[PDB]
Amino acid sequence: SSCCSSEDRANVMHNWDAAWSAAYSDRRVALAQAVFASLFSRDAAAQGLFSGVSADNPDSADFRAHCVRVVNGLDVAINMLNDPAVLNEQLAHLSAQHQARAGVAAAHFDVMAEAFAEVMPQVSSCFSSDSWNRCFARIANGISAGL
Amino acid sequence: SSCCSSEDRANVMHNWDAAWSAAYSDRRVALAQAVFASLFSRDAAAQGLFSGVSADNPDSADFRAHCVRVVNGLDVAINMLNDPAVLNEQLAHLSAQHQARAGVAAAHFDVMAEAFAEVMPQVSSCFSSDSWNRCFARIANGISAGL
Amino acid sequence: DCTSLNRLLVKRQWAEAYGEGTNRELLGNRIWEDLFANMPDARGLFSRVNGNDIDSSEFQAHSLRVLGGLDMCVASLDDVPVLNALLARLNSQHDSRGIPAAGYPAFVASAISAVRATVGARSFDNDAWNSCMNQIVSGISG
Amino acid sequence: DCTSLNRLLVKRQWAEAYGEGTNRELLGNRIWEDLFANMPDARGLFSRVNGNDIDSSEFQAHSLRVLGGLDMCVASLDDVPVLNALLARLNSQHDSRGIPAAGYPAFVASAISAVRATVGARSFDNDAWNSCMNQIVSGISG
Amino acid sequence: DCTSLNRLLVKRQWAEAYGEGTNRELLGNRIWEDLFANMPDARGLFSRVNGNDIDSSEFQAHSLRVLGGLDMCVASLDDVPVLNALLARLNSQHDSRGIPAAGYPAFVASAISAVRATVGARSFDNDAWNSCMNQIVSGISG
Amino acid sequence: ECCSRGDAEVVISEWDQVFNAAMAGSSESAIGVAIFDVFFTSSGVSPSMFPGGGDSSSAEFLAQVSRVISGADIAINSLTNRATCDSLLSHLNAQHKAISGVTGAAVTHLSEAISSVVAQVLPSAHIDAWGYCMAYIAAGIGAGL
Amino acid sequence: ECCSRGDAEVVISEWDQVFNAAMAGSSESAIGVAIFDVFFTSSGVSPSMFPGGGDSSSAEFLAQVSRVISGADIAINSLTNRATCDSLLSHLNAQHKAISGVTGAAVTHLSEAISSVVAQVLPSAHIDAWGYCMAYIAAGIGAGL
Amino acid sequence: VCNRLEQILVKTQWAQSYGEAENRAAFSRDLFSELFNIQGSSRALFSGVGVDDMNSAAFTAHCLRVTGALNRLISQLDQQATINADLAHLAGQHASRNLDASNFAAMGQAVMSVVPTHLDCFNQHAWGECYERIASGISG
Amino acid sequence: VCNRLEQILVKTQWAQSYGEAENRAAFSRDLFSELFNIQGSSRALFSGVGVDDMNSAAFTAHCLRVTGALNRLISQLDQQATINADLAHLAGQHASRNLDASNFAAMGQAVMSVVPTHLDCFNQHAWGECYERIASGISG
Amino acid sequence: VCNRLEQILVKTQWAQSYGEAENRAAFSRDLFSELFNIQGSSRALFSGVGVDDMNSAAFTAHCLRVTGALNRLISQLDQQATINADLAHLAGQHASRNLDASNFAAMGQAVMSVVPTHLDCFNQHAWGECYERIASGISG
Amino acid sequence: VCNRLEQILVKTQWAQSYGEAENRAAFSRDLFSELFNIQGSSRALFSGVGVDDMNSAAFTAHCLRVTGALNRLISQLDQQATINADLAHLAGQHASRNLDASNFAAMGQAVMSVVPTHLDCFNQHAWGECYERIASGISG
Ligand code: HEM
Ligand code: HEM
Ligand code: HEM
Ligand code: HEM
Ligand code: HEM
Ligand code: HEM
Ligand code: HEM
Ligand code: HEM
Ligand code: HEM
Ligand code: HEM
Ligand code: HEM
Repeated sequence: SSCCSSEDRANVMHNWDAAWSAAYSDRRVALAQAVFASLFSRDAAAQGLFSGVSADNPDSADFRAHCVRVVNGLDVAINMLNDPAVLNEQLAHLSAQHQARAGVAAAHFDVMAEAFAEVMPQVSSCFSSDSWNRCFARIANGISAGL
Repeated sequence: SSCCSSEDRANVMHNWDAAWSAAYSDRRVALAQAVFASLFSRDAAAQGLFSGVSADNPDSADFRAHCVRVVNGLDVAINMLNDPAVLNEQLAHLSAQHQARAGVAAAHFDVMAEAFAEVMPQVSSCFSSDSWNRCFARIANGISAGL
Repeated sequence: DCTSLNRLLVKRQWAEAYGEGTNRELLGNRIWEDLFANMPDARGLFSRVNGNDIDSSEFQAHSLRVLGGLDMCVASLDDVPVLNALLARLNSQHDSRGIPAAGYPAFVASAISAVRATVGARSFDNDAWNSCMNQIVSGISG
Repeated sequence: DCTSLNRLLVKRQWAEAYGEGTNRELLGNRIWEDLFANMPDARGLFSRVNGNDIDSSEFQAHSLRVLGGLDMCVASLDDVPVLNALLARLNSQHDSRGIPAAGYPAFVASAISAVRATVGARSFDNDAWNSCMNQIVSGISG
Repeated sequence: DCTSLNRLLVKRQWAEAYGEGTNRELLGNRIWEDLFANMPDARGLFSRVNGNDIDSSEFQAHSLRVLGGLDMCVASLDDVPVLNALLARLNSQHDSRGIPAAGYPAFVASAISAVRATVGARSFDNDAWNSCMNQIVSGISG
Repeated sequence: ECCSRGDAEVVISEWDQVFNAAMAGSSESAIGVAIFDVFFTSSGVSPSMFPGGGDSSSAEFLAQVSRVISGADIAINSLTNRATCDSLLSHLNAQHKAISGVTGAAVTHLSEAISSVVAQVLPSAHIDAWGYCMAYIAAGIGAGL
Repeated sequence: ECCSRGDAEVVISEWDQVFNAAMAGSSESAIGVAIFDVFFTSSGVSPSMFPGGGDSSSAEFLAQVSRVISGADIAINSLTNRATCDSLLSHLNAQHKAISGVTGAAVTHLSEAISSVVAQVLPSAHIDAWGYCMAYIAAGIGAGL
Repeated sequence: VCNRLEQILVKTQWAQSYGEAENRAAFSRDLFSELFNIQGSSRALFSGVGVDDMNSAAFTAHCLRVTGALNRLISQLDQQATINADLAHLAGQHASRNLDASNFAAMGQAVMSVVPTHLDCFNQHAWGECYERIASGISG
Repeated sequence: VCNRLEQILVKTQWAQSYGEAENRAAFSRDLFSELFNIQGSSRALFSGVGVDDMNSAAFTAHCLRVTGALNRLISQLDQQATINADLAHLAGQHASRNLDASNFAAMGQAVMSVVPTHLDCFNQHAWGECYERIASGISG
Repeated sequence: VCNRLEQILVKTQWAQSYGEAENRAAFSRDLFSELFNIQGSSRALFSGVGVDDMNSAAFTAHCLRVTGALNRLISQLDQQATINADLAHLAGQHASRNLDASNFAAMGQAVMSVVPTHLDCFNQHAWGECYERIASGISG
Repeated sequence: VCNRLEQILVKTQWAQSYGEAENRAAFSRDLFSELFNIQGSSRALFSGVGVDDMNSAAFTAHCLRVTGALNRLISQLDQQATINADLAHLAGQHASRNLDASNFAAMGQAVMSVVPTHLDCFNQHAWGECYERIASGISG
């Protein structure tokens, strides 16, 4: 596996927060919707798992909130990269939540990774793909453990 | 009399704490036992005053605790050297405790001084005898007042 | 009145107080220490996430999940349609857990107090904070 | 469980919080202010050392005698035979003084809170502190 | 005993704690937050100056009027004839307002605590502060 | 990279805060024995394999524990100079190839016991940096095992 | 040394914080009168010995108090230059040799009254430094008395 | 001369100018260096306090007693009865010295020369008034 | 030899002198540079660990194992039974090396040369005692 | 003992370590502080030169005469006949002092403790040789 | 052209590059200096706003109105209907100026030349897209 180094996480946390901060408006929905649009574009079957959130009407309040909720989940984890003991408890939590969702598979996180890898470069003024990829895997691998 | 100057006490407090700190292990007992071994070696009659602490079995938990208790008493006073108003109240306290112990005489503090003067040079990486002697007297003279 | 101007102020100050990385734990600790001090019985509500030791990794993850959800709601204060959907989902994570109604205004007071302590009391707009925080918890409780 | 590893952690953090010179008074003040705020009746127990004015030279000497004894016990946490003898002597300085049993867990909570405030709450091990502090006061009271 | 030496010490430390410009608000906030925390009912006494929001411009002006009057009295502690006249006038601004007698010793304790927090507890002379503050409020109440 | 300069720097600082010569031999043995206890439990390796048989009261076992811990100490302090660290690890590898019964899995278990006990005595430890750097050390010592 | 540079520096700073020309004459007299009250009580010296007879309402006594305090002020501010301070103390010594009734013990009592009142108005005073430096000043003023 | 407001300005500026510790000694030697530079004849008046070497302990001590006296007088400028009594005492000490008006004028000018060089703000009018108040009291 | 008090002085001074991280490597190479400078014949004994280039990874590694061993022995100076067992282990490892008294004396002098140059305080008496305690245990 | 090459190393390191001016006084007091710390009994031998206060002018003067003598001996380490005569003179001065071998050994250890703490490079072997050369000459 | 993600990148980079206060004026004069350097013929178009002295108040004011407009358009890049209306307003203002495609291309290149020199990160693709979005709206 790759390693999300001390330098990697410092870079990822800073740049991610510069885009996701609650201080700004309209950026979260645009970013999160783009991640899901990419995900569905890459894995047609993926959309099926999101029947409970009106995935077929992307601009609904319900789908937008779903996108934002999921991605803020990544925000929460990324910001725990400077306290991994806590991140480990959180990833376990996230893992149990996904294990409880019929159909969610480990391979889906790879496609989700792909989606973030496609979207981040387009919205983050300063973005480093390798640090992102390594730190995203450190997180994703903690969640997908079990599936 | 000598004077325990501002510079003297800063030096004594720093070096003393570097040896006595609660952070380390096994140093307190070794140091305190060496002080008492020196004291008894210098004043054969002195041991008699410590009948209530098993002075004849130096490695007993009881004697070791006695040595540590007495010497921590010096630690407490040395660290009050930057707040003499408090040190004066403490020395008075210590004085009344010793006045209440049959046989304890002023001359005994001189032998105790001698013991610390013999031991400190052997265990304190950086040690200044004159500063120690002057600041120890500032303290000891406050305790032995009355006897 | 959580006005359009109030919402922008709250978003700005919240982001400042919540911050990044471990600074989020500093804000969380101020909130839970205050809440548990004022409402001792509230701690028991968190027995499953080790509420008896707020410094444990388990409670800290819980704390950050809670502040993460608050962050998500605050960030969407100027996007009401989406906010209503977020609050509705949060409500499902709290209903029928026997959480005393009193726990919410208490949490609001602790969160506001913690933000104020973090960003500074001078010129702090308590009307904006209370009114916007109230709109958020009123969708979560009951 | 005050384990061998716990003891070393406590010794290290205690020395950091207690410190040298007047910094010991900073820790003492945090402890007594907290204790007296939580257990008002406790102040009267110290009438002979001017507990009504914790900033007086008289109370400060008392405060430092108390923290000096705690320091002595903490330093010996990894030397149980000697620690037991130190606790036994401390007990003789407290028995039959009419000190309410409740005063001890209160003092433990205040001491721990003060150390935590001094060294930082993040990653603070409350199990180690509570378990080791409890072993110490349990030899002093009763 | 508010002695001639005590008066000079109090004047010096008060000026240090009260300070200039917005630092006066820092001291005021410490006082009102403490007072309202200890005596919740006291807040209602200030409904006309928005006591429910101590950070509002309205309450801050009130707060600074109060500290300004305290400043004026402290500054005149070594000029008793003038001080008595100042206290007499202040009394006219408080009589028949239904202010509970308990509010004054509470305010004294909060003011002293705030000054102590500002200038440092080490060597703080509580006898001088309490005795001089008491001479001042005893002319204002009743 | 895995065990970057940044990871290495914090790991060395934390380790040296826990293990250094100014500390009491009894404290260093307590932490070393704790590491071996966690190692014996996760690895299933027999204590009889070590001199002193894993008896914490045996001066032969405590000295053996001191040697193993010292080996880790030297490797850890050399983490910011990979060429030197690789050489140290290579020497350790050869030594363990010569000891019957040492497996790569076991080496990994002991290296993780080091990380986990450090986190117990120093809860503020940078545990991901520890994992990555101890994984690097374990790979070198257990190469081919 | 007794009244080291370090002791002298803190004593001068604290003294000048209590006594300086920007302060009100009434405040300087209050502190000076307090010192004389403590002096009269510890020394048993008769107030009739001083101009104004110790009456704090007498402008002759307040001016006398101002002179004595000023003498201490000049000596204290010169503590970091011993040659100059010794000279100042010598002049004061001569002046007191010429005043009937001034004893070394009395001089010591007044010097300690200065230290004790300073500690009352400035509780954070470095009292050991004060004792040592005022002892030095007292020895010089009372030499042979 | 030297009213309640001027007293405050002078007390504040003197305290700042004069300073503390060794700065007082340098200030004081400077004052006398200027006095002698302004009025050469005044130097011999100090033959009894080691004036031949102005950096000597003896002369520095004299300078400090003088500025020390100025210091205590200015400290009491706002207490009329007290300063009047202290000025009378000093007049008594200078009575036999055979001094004249020009000596006090030269000292005044020396004060006006040194004090402001250690200040950002100096009010020479208030100082002329208050120095006169003082010199007047000592000249007798 | 090397009493309870001396052990504390030596442990403290060694920890400070030896340092951490790369400083340990520089310190260790310096120790051997001094050893070779003091006793030229000792160099060939290290032909098996790349001594021809003292900055090589191989030689630096050897130097660190040696100072690392000194480090672990000093860490246990206050645990007699433990250090005695560890010294016996080391004696066993040096037994076949054909070393002599002068080699250990030269190493002792190298230690006395390098350690104090990284300290503000050094007690050579305590160090002579404790180094002897250690060398004695290894020479057998 | 103390050959031509070692003499050069020692002369160079002593000159650098000992320094100039007041640094020599601090160095010298430190040397005696270490001597007393290493051998407590030696202190009383100096009762005649104000040893009760090691910062006194009297004791500092004694320390400087001693290190000053070490300085002049090391300056002549490379002139055998000259240093031998100077060492004989010093032996004559120490003859009645009732000193013993341990006193010179303690002084040697004090020198080995202080000198290197003021250097980046120190060769303890060369210093042991040359200190012995000197002590030997003085002990008689 | 200029999608939701690119808008965010451009808004962020413009705000950082353009700065505040007088830095905006320097940036703006630089933009026009580059415009004129890239397309010499464009200069005469500004004869009505004191272009003969580019540091004049008149010309600086013009430059600020232009970059100020770029600023307000980029501020609304994420509000399609609003920016479209504002671009139509600007097209109306430039309609009679007799400008051509090359003028807007030169301005685009001037923007691509100045903006990145005030940044650590610049995405020229996103900027080419969004500048085109803007120029397109103004050229009509
Ligand atoms: C690292 C990336 C991911 C993070 C941080 C994450 C986190 C979350 C969070 C926080 C929620 C909202 C509900 C809750 O509170 O638990 C959620 C729901 C969900 N997630 Fe994920 N997730 C990630 C990736 C994925 C992947 C790869 C899939 C599968 C394609 C997936 C499937 C789902 C589904 C099906 C739901 C439920 C939708 C609903 O609310 O009905 N997640 N996730
Ligand atoms: C400055 C040095 C000294 C300090 C700080 C000191 C302090 C103490 C302290 C803290 C204790 C423990 C009991 C308690 O809580 O009061 C104690 C007990 C005692 N001390 Fe001292 N002491 C000093 C020197 C001496 C000397 C010179 C003697 C006489 C040789 C002496 C005689 C005793 C005796 C007889 C006890 C009681 C032993 C027992 O517990 O039965 N102390 N001292
Ligand atoms: C704006 C305010 C609040 C927000 C946004 C919020 C958010 C959350 C979130 C996101 C979780 C984690 C759910 C999961 O993933 O399992 C949670 C759990 C929980 N919350 Fe809240 N919360 C708020 C206020 C409160 C209050 C005031 C109380 C009680 C007084 C409370 C009690 C709980 C409990 C009992 C849990 C479950 C702990 C567990 O996992 O066992 N919450 N909340
Ligand atoms: C680990 C905890 C504690 C330690 C180590 C400790 C230590 C001490 C020590 C060393 C003294 C000074 C005795 C002397 O020399 O005269 C003392 C006095 C005293 N302690 Fe404790 N103590 C602890 C907790 C408590 C608690 C929890 C209370 C009450 C709630 C308490 C109440 C007192 C009282 C009443 C005195 C006597 C004050 C006086 O001198 O009049 N102590 N303690
Ligand atoms: C040394 C203590 C105090 C001083 C110097 C002080 C001074 C003042 C001053 C100057 C005002 C403004 C009056 C005006 O201009 O209208 C005021 C108002 C007031 N004070 Fe006090 N005060 C003190 C303590 C207290 C306490 C202890 C309480 C109640 C617990 C209190 C209650 C009030 C109230 C009710 C008002 C009127 C607020 C309004 O304008 O409606 N004061 N005080
Ligand atoms: C982090 C991993 C490890 C490190 C740093 C390490 C290091 C060391 C060191 C430095 C020595 C002493 C060599 C000497 O005599 O000079 C040693 C000896 C030894 N090691 Fe390891 N070791 C590790 C893992 C293991 C594991 C996993 C096992 C068992 C399965 C093991 C078994 C042994 C044995 C039995 C000896 C004693 C050899 C003897 O004295 O005859 N080691 N190791
Ligand atoms: C800290 C100790 C003292 C200091 C700094 C001090 C200083 C002074 C100074 C500066 C003067 C004014 C000289 C002048 O006229 O220019 C003075 C006068 C005087 N002092 Fe002292 N003095 C001290 C102690 C004492 C003591 C202890 C006594 C009495 C027992 C005493 C008795 C007098 C008297 C009676 C005068 C008035 C002489 C006169 O005006 O005729 N002094 N002293
Ligand atoms: C106007 C401000 C002046 C003040 C406050 C002042 C103050 C003093 C004081 C305090 C002494 C020391 C008395 C003692 O302790 O023996 C003194 C001495 C003396 N003053 Fe003044 N003086 C002033 C003006 C002058 C002037 C204008 C001159 C002459 C140019 C002068 C000439 C002398 C002389 C000659 C002595 C005696 C020196 C000696 O002892 O030989 N003074 N003055
Ligand atoms: C007194 C302190 C000494 C200590 C603590 C010490 C320590 C060590 C250690 C830990 C090793 C590495 C063993 C291994 O892992 O293979 C070693 C190897 C060695 N030592 Fe020592 N040693 C000391 C003294 C000496 C002396 C005085 C000499 C000769 C001048 C010497 C010559 C050697 C040689 C030649 C090797 C083998 C190098 C090789 O592998 O080719 N040692 N020593
Ligand atoms: C090995 C280096 C030494 C040198 C170069 C040396 C040098 C000197 C010199 C130059 C003097 C001053 C002679 C005079 O002018 O009166 C002196 C005096 C003295 N030396 Fe040494 N010395 C050495 C060793 C020692 C040792 C090892 C001791 C005892 C521990 C010692 C004890 C004394 C004493 C007691 C005096 C007389 C002090 C007095 O006058 O009371 N010396 N030495
Ligand atoms: C594409 C970005 C452009 C923007 C946002 C822009 C903006 C503006 C604005 C805001 C004004 C001032 C209107 C007023 O208040 O009177 C203006 C004037 C003008 N613009 Fe543009 N412009 C752009 C492109 C261009 C280009 C490409 C040229 C020619 C090379 C040009 C030529 C002019 C001229 C000649 C004026 C009138 C100056 C005068 O008043 O004499 N503009 N423009």
